[PDB]
Amino acid sequence: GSSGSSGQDSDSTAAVAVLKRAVELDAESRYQQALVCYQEGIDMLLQVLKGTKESSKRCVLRTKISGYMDRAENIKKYLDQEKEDGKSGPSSG
Repeated sequence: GSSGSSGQDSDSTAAVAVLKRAVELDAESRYQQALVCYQEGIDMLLQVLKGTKESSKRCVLRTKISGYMDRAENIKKYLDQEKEDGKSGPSSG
């Protein structure tokens, strides 16, 4: 190929991007964003893996998905609590 961000497009691709972006957000402390992103990819990968006979790819994939699921969770689990933690509104929330 050639060093240049122009091409590269596919199904799982979107996941690669979404996933990538997620990481960033995660590093930006924007878990609320890195979460969905992470989920957006996982969901995408899931379908990818589902359609992956490769005994290897599956490993990697399954390793990526899950690897992106744990984080997402930890986040969500932290987001759900961070939500109510808000302790700021008209009444409850």
